[PDB]
Amino acid sequence: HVPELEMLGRLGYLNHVRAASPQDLAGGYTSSLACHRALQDAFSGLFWQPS
Amino acid sequence: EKLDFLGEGQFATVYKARDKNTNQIVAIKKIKLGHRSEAKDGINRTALREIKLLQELSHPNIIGLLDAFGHKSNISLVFDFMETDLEVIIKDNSLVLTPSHIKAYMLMTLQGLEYLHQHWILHRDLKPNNLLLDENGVLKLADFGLAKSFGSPNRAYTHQVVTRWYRAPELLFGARMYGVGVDMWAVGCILAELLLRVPFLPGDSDLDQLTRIFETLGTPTEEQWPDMCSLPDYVTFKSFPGIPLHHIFSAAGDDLLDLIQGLFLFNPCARITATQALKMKYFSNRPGPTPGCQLPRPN
Amino acid sequence: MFYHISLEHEILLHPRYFGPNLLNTVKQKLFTEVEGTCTGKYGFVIAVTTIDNIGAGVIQPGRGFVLYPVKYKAIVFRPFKGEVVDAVVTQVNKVGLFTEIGPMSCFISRHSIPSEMEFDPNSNPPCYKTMDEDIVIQQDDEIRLKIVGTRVDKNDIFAIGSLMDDYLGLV
Amino acid sequence: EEDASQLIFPKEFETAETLLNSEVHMLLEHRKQQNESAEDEQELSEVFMKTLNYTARFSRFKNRETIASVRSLLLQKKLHKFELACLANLCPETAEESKALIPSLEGRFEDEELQQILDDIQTKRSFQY
Amino acid sequence: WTFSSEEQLARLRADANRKFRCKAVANGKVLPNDPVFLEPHEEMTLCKYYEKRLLEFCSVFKPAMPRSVVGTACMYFKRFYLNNSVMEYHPRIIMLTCAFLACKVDEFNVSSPQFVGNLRESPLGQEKALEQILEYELLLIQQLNFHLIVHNPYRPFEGFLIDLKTRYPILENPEILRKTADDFLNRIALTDAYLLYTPSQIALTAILSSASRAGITMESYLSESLMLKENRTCLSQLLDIMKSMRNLVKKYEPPRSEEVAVLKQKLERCHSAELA
Repeated sequence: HVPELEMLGRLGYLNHVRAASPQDLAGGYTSSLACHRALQDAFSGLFWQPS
Repeated sequence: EKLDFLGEGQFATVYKARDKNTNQIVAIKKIKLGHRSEAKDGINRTALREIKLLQELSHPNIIGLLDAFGHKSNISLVFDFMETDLEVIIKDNSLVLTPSHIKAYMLMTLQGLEYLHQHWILHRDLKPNNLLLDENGVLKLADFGLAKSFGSPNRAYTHQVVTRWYRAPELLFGARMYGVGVDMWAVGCILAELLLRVPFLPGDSDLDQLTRIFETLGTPTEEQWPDMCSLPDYVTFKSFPGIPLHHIFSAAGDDLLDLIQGLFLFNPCARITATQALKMKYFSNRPGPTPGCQLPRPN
Repeated sequence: MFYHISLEHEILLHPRYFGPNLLNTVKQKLFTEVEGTCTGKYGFVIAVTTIDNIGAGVIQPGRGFVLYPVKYKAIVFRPFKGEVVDAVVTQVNKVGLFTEIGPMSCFISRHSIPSEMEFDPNSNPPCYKTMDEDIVIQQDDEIRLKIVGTRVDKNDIFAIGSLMDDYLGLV
Repeated sequence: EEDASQLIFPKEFETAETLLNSEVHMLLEHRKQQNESAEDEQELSEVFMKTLNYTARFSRFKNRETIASVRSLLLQKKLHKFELACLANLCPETAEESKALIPSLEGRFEDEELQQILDDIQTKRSFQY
Repeated sequence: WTFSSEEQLARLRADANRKFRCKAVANGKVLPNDPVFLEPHEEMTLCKYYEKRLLEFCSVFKPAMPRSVVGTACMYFKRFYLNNSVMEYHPRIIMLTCAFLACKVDEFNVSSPQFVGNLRESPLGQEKALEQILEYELLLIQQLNFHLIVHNPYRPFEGFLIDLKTRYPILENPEILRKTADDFLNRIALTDAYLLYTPSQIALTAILSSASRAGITMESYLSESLMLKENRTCLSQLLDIMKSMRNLVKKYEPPRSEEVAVLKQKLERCHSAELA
């Protein structure tokens, strides 16, 4: 980047709008229920096991 | 306590001022930064690992370090003083001649890069002047303003960095991954500059630098350097063959050609490193290098 | 000038000439067809380097033969106006010198010959010698000329040359 | 029209790779090995024997990697594909002789750098066989 | 940097709380021995709630933050409180100072307004937050004892995945074993296993832990060799370490919602009482 001052211009403008439409979707309880379903399927899956 | 002024630099002005307590001469390199702005980054951590981790690592081929102090705005560096550099030997001043003294330069340069690669440290700032010389003639580096701690995998990082004169062929195209060949590319470029005493790669930006390198070394083919068309940022040029390296340089022995060819290899996975370079037939002959006493110094 | 580009020509194969390996039959026939010929766009095809790609079999009504668009890369030879190459003297006549550059025939007019090397019809072997007998240019000699004008014709292309230029003679 | 003195080339022969005598003689030598160590059943022709003999009559190189080295130094300068083969196949001696064969060479770089370029060509030139 | 065992960390952070009490009593402002201060056992909850919130702040960062950048800020929050208490320095500014001081050395294209524009408040309130970071940015450097030799477990994690997809032709799908292993490295990051173990053996433990719970149990992997195992040389000094890493994750107490709201109220009374 560039030091000195300069950056004080659009400082507050970028703070309000960071990215164009941020990917903030709650598809699975704040993106956390899908992590629990993947762990449960590994403990009891289709792995062939003896008796 | 200001003493004398030297010169400027890329992003830091060198000041020759004697520091306190320690009687050694300190060359303060003040980095121009900001402090007037509110939410300002101020100090950049690109040199934080330099003035905090260099005190632990001790090596003769690596520059020293004493203390460090600052406050966002003015970050005064505390480093040992050096006599001259390497650009003054070739550029402008042409009276200082080194008859068969280049062997001592590459011998002390590969040892400094080998010690940094062992601790997972890359010197991503190679340019024909960092090789600082002291009174005893000990070849040491300059500053670590672009160092980084890497590991086994190689991911994407910064681009369009490093001095445009000494640029790796994989860095000009904007490749996301890299490796040891980044620091091993400018090793032969500095060696090629001390032979003919002329700029070996006088190029401009990333587009002009590709023309000078390819017209002299060649174009990476499929058998040479694979994986080339898969990169998005790619340009199609002419089918450059390859100029030999034993006719461009006049004063060059047979053992010297065994090292220059291995350093200018377009394959980073097959490029020679520092351990295999010191075990070649060039650093094990009759013309032994000089310790540093017989090496001349500029005016 | 010797070049190396890619050529594409339609090769017709006889229906009886198939054999076990159909790809080997088309390859052996390609070397005995396009070689030795010359075109006005590519040049004199000498030999075929490496076969690139071979097309499928195109069948058209009224023509029992089979077609295979075989793509390859063969060397050519197309002279240009202003090329300076060597030649071999084949015939010497009082009207003009007859030289040939490989499969290409050249021609040198009388006005392009200096007055020193005058034709001598006295001796049996025709040659162009000077007055002081310095150099002798006779049959089967290595000389040099400059191409003035090229011309293509079936296979034996024509390219007139000149001799008045300097730095020539027996090289 | 086409002109080799002013580099007036058509759209088909503008970026084409040029070949010299020893290069064509090397590729034609591989065809001769396919007739001696295999022969198959088909015979060649007299044109192949006359072309192979004409290339070796004016050839001056031997090794494969040596030929590719001559075409390398003649490319980094502001030249052309046609001027590259004229300075590699004929193998000029002096710097003034190079410009006498190419009319478009005088209007380029000076003779101070051209003398160093011809030093590598004369070094790799096989004087004897 | 690694230390030794859990008993060593039980005395380093305990002496930091008693060190601040020596300067708060000898002043005549706060009554000695009162519930106003925070107990050393109560500081464990504050070191877990703000650490989990720091992980969520890095996930919603723009653009895509690298893996080693997230784990870098977690190493600065633990080594700072080894010599200081949580009452003198509020964790609200500490977790933002450690995150702002851990996004440059990894060669990431980021500027000053890009890191600030991430909270959910007014733009004018974000300007005062960085002004207090400068007062703690210079102090955070001196509190690290000049120790920046740090290595995140996400770096050697990509090296073990190549050995499994090459020596074992069956296990050729590294995308399946990647999601089940990233969650294990995040749970162990909240404990104290980074300052007590080698960062090279942490990535190896996540491979055997995520594979044993799925069914595919490698029995010949321990008999092979992969660059001196990135740990020790003997085989007996390898099973006792992996069993201790999973014990800290199972015994990890999550931050209770009924305790964070109480500790934050008692912590604000010390900062508003003029150095207390």
